Amino acid sequence: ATAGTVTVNAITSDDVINASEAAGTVAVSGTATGGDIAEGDTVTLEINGETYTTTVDANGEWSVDVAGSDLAADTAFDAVVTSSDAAGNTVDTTGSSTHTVD
Ligand SMILES: [Ca+2]
Ligand SMILES: [Ca+2]
Ligand SMILES: [Ca+2]
Ligand SMILES: [Ca+2]
Ligand SMILES: [Ca+2]
Ligand SMILES: [Ca+2]
Ligand SMILES: [Ca+2]
Repeated sequence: ATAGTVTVNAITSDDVINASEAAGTVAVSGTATGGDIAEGDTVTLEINGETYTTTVDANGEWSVDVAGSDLAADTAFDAVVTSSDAAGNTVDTTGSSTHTVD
């Protein structure tokens, strides 16, 4: 199974968590394409110790709702996509993210 490419978009529009954003939910999004990445593959983010999970959509994108407070506590994390090939061999693809907190 071949790793693709995973990217994480800016954490909110300016890549900064402010006090309002920390108080609520924030959608963390990104892409997952290439290699053996497919729709339905799991996307795992560990943020401030909490594991957040979604799946890759039909267009190579993903989004997961995260506690803003977790993002205010943890300024760097990976998104890890687990994929399989046609024989069931598995592979993880990792993309990294950083942000700041106001
Ligand atoms: Ca912001
Ligand atoms: Ca944990
Ligand atoms: Ca971290
Ligand atoms: Ca597959
Ligand atoms: Ca960033
Ligand atoms: Ca500040
Ligand atoms: Ca400020």
